[PDB]
Amino acid sequence: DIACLLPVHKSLGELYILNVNDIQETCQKNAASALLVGRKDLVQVWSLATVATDLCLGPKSDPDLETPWARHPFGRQLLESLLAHYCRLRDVQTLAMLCSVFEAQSR
Amino acid sequence: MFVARSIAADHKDLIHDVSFDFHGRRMATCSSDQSVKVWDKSESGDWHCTASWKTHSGSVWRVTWAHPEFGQVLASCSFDRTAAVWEEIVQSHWVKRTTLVDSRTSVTDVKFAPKHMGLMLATCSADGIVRIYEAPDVMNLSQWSLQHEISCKLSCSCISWNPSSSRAHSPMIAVGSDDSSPNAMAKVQIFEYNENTRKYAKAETLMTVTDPVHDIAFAPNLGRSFHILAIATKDVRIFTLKPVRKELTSSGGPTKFEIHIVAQFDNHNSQVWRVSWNITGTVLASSGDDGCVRLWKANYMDNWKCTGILKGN
Amino acid sequence: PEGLCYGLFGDLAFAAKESLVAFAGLASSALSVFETEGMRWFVDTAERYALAGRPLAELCDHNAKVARELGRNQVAQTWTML
Repeated sequence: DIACLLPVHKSLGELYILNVNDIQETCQKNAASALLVGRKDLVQVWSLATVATDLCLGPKSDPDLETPWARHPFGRQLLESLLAHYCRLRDVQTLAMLCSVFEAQSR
Repeated sequence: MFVARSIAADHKDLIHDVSFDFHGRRMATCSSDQSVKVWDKSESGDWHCTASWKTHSGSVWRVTWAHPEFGQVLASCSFDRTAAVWEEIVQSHWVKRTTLVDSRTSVTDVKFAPKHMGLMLATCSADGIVRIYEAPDVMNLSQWSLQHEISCKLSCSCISWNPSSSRAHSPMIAVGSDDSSPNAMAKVQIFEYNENTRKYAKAETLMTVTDPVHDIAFAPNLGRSFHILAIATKDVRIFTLKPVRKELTSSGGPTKFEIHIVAQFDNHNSQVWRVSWNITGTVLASSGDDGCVRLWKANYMDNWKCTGILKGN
Repeated sequence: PEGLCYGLFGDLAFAAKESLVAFAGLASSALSVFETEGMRWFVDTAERYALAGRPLAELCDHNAKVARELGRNQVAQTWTML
């Protein structure tokens, strides 16, 4: 058994959840499970995703009302940086989870 | 939407210039009756005139305030080929401190310099000459010295300092003309001060502007890394100036710029007379011959759109 | 024939010839001031922000709460992310 070498964990796969209706609950529970397993960077990333995907940052139809949160440097650019880092690490699990959670906000 | 309030000025002729003070509580109006008046508001919000004294012998074109750090100081340019610097002394008495008479033609405009440069004044006359005066002693306003004079080859009509306070930008002044000769020549020229040579030199020239220019205005910088200029003509134009990276050769010449026009509006359908920025340099107000004021703002995609129309009475 | 200026509080002073607004009716001018029912958020934020004397987490939370009070959600989110 060589599970201590791959960048993915079976226990995390068993513990992760994905509820479309609620995002904050999913993020909090995923952070708790990641803390339980022993990954700290995962805890930090999940907390950031918890903050960055709140409902109060919903985009507006009229472009002239406010700058969309996607333009803010703590939005799209941060997501791109995280994706690049985990692509270098080859962690498919985290990539899939993030690309699901952030996309789900589009609805 | 805005709410209008009329004020009874009791000026015997046309009101030419209105300007607020530094703190936004006092106002100064100069008219063609050779008169300047000062207005102060109260707790009720009403405006009361607190001073009205004859200043010059001809029409008074422009009047401007100075920074309060130097005291309550006003500067006015007149048609009698003079500029005057007045001060308030304690009741409230306005006393002529200095008179500048070096010009031989009508003085078209006068403006103070940004505070960080000291106490400096710039006057542009109708013959095409811009003069810069400086007071070495801020405690003695009665003495001034002539530092630089620039010839623009064309009659001047308006000037504007660059209000940037950064240390990476040399002082800049923009000068506009209102000539109507059939020859399609340039109308806007931008000079820059060179520390090494200690002289202002021509830096840029706006070749795309050929109509007479009635007013120009820089926008307050307040942290940006480039410059925004607004020009009033038969239409309203907005330009952006981005300085280029200085070459390693360390050339002593003027800084090079990349010039782009980002907005051209002609909704007034007439001659646009005046333009002005807000405090933060984000909203532009333009008044033209239609008798209405228009407000302009840009969204996050750098598209300028009208946001408000105001009508008198 | 016109004069125009802005004020620190969003007020707009505008003086125009009488003819353009309505012996000779061209020798008089009308002066008006337009007011907003403008940047109070600036003053309110500047007056109640916290900048020192407490650990970083407390300062971030306090500033985020203050920002959320005035309705500037993105600023509060930025503080929390910091």
